[PDB]
Amino acid sequence: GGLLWKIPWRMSTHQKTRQRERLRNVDQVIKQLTLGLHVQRCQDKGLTYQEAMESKKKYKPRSKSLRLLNKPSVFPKENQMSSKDKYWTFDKKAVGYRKGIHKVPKWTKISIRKAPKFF
Amino acid sequence: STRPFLVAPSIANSITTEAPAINHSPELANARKWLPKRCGLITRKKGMMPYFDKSTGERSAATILEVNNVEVIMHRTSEVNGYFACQVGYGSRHLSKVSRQMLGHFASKVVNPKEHVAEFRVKDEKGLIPPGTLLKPSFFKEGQYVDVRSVSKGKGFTGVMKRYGFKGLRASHGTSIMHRHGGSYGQNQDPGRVLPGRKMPGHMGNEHVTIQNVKVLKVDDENNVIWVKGSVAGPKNSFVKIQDAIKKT
Amino acid sequence: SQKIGHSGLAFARLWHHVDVARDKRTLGRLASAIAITLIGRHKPVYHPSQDCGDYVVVTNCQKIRVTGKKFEQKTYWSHSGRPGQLKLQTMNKVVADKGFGEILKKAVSGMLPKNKLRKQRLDRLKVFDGSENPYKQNITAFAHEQSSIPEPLKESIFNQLK
Amino acid sequence: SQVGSLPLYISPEVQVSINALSMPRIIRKGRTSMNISQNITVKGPKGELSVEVPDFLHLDKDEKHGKINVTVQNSEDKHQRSMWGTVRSLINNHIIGVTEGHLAVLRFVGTGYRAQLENDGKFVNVKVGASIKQGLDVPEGIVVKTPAPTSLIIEGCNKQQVLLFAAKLRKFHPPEPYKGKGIYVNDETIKLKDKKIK
Amino acid sequence: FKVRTSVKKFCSDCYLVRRKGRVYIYCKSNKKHKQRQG
RNA sequence: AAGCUAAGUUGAUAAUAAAUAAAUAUUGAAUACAUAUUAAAUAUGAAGUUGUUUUAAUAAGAUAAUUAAUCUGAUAAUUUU
RNA sequence: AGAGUAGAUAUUGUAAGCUAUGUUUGCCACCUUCGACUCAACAUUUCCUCUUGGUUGUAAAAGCUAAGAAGGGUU
RNA sequence: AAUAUUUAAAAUCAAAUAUAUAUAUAUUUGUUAAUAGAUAAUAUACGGAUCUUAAUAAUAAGAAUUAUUUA
RNA sequence: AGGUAAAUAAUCUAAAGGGAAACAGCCCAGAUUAAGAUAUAAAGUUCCUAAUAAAUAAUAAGUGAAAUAAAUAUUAAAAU
Ligand SMILES: [Mg+2]
Ligand SMILES: [Mg+2]
Ligand SMILES: [Mg+2]
Ligand SMILES: [Mg+2]
Ligand SMILES: [Mg+2]
Ligand SMILES: [Mg+2]
Ligand SMILES: [Mg+2]
Ligand SMILES: [Mg+2]
Ligand SMILES: [Mg+2]
Ligand SMILES: [Mg+2]
Ligand SMILES: [Mg+2]
Ligand SMILES: [Mg+2]
Ligand SMILES: [Mg+2]
Ligand SMILES: [Mg+2]
Ligand SMILES: [Mg+2]
Ligand SMILES: [Mg+2]
Ligand SMILES: [Mg+2]
Ligand SMILES: [Mg+2]
Ligand SMILES: [Mg+2]
Ligand SMILES: [Mg+2]
Ligand SMILES: [Mg+2]
Repeated sequence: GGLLWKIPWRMSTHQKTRQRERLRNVDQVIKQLTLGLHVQRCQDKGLTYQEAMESKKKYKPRSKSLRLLNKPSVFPKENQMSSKDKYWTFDKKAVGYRKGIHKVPKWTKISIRKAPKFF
Repeated sequence: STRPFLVAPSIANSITTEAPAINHSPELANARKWLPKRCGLITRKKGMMPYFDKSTGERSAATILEVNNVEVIMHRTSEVNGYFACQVGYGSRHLSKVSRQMLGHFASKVVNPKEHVAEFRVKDEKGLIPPGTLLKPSFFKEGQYVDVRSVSKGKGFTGVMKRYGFKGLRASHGTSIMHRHGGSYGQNQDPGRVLPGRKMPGHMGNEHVTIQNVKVLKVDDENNVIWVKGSVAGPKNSFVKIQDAIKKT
Repeated sequence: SQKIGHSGLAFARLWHHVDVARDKRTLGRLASAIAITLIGRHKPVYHPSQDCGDYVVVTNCQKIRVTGKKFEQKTYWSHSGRPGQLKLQTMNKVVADKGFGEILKKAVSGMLPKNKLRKQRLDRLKVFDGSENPYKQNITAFAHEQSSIPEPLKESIFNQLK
Repeated sequence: SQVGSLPLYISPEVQVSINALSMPRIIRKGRTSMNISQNITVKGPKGELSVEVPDFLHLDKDEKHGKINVTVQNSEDKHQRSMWGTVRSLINNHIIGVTEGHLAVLRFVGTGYRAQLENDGKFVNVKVGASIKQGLDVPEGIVVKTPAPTSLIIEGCNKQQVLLFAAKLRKFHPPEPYKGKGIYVNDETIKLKDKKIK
Repeated sequence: FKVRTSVKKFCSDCYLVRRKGRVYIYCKSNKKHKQRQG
């Protein structure tokens, strides 16, 4: 390993802030996707946009992907994840069975929220 | 009659403190030095003669150093110079050779124009001899040790053999033209350069030497000579500074 | 339009004074502040192609503040060039040999940009261990701040020198 | 802590007082800092001694019963309590020194081993075996007399000084494990090894 | 004297010691128990 | 013969002093005891360190003269120190 | 574990474990001269010289083991 | 206080959220630090300077390290 | 093993620019030509160097501060 890839094993405080922001943005995209479906269904029933937003009942999504993406167990929200899962991923060939999240290729884009329960 | 002037409080209200002493200072350096307690003499080496001891018959080489008009010119003190020394002049010289500026300097100190001038550092004021007092061979005592200081003989461009005692290369057994060379001069490409201080051909001589613990074996003023056992660096008619040995007594 | 005018006063090498007895910053943080005023960033008329620095006078350096154990652990290096002649002097040795001003001067020298103006900017920094300096009158003084200074003290500082 | 809590019985002939320093030294450390701005001047018939106690230490006084209590503002801090015990111990030692006087007994066991006082008692010459004159000068505040060449008695108002001087003398020839030979600071003993001479 | 990374107490008379940024052991009963954390 | 040389002659191994590494100690609490302190105070300790001695380099500073018919240098001539 | 008259840790330390160096024999192919003479410079994992700890196995002297130490020397 | 274990949010406890909604169910999150061990050859090598705070006292400094966060 | 052989994805090959001191292959981000007002990505804000103020705990080792070195020993802290 002569070639030097000086990638540190820990993140700076600023990388952590950006990571938390990126997770929140993804959650907000999911939150907005459901909102549109609820509003569109309500308009189909006859309601208007305003009352749809103020409706007490919120129509939950029926698609498999959106239904699971709204489950905290499957896709936890940033305020729900643990600090370890925010910044550390699971690698089975590393001491501690964990490695820095920034070492995952395209970590900024890819989403890894869930780790095995005991790892 | 008060001129305008303004003062900033940043220094008007500042507390007063004395800076601590630092080693990089003439005061501390002077206290650390190893200096003798007596002034010295300027001598001209005239040659060398055998000294036959009349009690045991031992024959020891002795070099004759003459003293001629050795007079103290002026002093140097800690308060104005930072070190304690006695400037000493030797000999006499025609006014046509001495610079006009130097002729005035000698006159100010009421001394003759001098062949040579040198300083002999001392430990403290107690070793300062009054200016204008002539110095004689009797200033040194029989059987005491002194340190001599003179410029060595010139030798010109001298090779590695004569300069550092290199043993050169084999004189036979196939050796090529290079016999009187030092051989290697470095390592292969790791330093990529000849390290500083590498022993190398050059010029030796015309260099200051300090032979220490030279014994005085005859002091006489009727001939104006000083006898010191051994060799004194320099050629015929070379100025030599004699002073009390610091190491031995 | 803003540049037109008398620019002489702007490019004036004022003299600033920092008293380490009163200043509470550490060595490194103080050095950073001194570097900025020597570079000239504090001046709105500053350009990187010009040396707008201002002289800085530091007194009572002996009361410098060094945290941790650096005073006896920090090592200063100086290599002549020949192999095997590396010299490593602790901060304690350096101050005992040269003074506390050299610690500040060394710290500031690193902060200064590695340009041809580094040496000129460093000599503008005058560091004295004690309160006795020849630049007492070379400071920015104002008429409206002489009330606090008593007259007997004022006269001593001005006329009585050396 | 517990040692610092012990009451200190002061006799009428020995007076103990606390004062303040004109030049308070401030020795720096790590996360904790220390300030010394008080002095304790213990005086008694057998001379007087002084101690520079820290600023955070104050002495309670009670004329009745000759009892004085040493207290600290905050006993939770480890540094304060540690200093509290040490100050208690030393002032007690100073008091005991100025009222009775500390004593040290040096004993030489080897053959031809002895101590002789020179320079009118200012110098102690030791003879534990060597070809060079050996000994150290007595310091100020320590009085040394020799009842016999084999033995030696050392006293002074300071317990730390008397024992340090006694220990310094001991370094010339500490006891030998095989045959008891050397200087004994006190009744301390050294276990002798078996005489398995080869 | 024992220079080991593992310093232990054998004699009931050994006492741990903290000096010069190192851990020491001394036993008055027997001198073979002396060790340094090195 | 002079000169150059060592196979020859002379001398030097640079003290005193300061802080120290391993190690040996006093008082002493935190922690009733013990603890040389990775607490406050007090001492020892190496051919090592700082120094010292010696050579080379710059010249802070000092003495003196400052329009010259014997002020300061250089070119030029006879040379070896 | 076991020797060490006794006792694993004065000295010695099976086989297995965790490491450090890149001074030997290897492996990959990114990259196509051993010895002698002369002069050596640097490191310390210290052979001698200096200080020190342990050594029922330090009585003395010689020794064994270990710590600080690269100033000088090492046919 | 002494002694012997582990350093754990699995179980338990606390808190938050989604449903039936004063409660219950379900989901999510929360369980030690320093030192020694520590290692070679041109030159100290976090990129360098340098970074740990202090009342009397400044218009004013007090991590520029580690962990979780805010604007 | 900067080794060898294949499988999936990206980049270099054929890719300017920002960041990782320097860097073909890593994080961003793809150069029509201008300008330079505004958002910005990765990454940063004591000075060199464009940009900062805070909250709660731990560290006293300069550990660490952009390439984490292990078994073990010591000290101390929580829970049973
Ligand atoms: Mg030959
Ligand atoms: Mg030939
Ligand atoms: Mg070649
Ligand atoms: Mg000889
Ligand atoms: Mg006690
Ligand atoms: Mg003891
Ligand atoms: Mg010595
Ligand atoms: Mg057995
Ligand atoms: Mg084995
Ligand atoms: Mg070593
Ligand atoms: Mg012996
Ligand atoms: Mg030396
Ligand atoms: Mg749970
Ligand atoms: Mg290095
Ligand atoms: Mg390959
Ligand atoms: Mg091609
Ligand atoms: Mg590119
Ligand atoms: Mg492409
Ligand atoms: Mg394009
Ligand atoms: Mg570091
Ligand atoms: Mg950087």
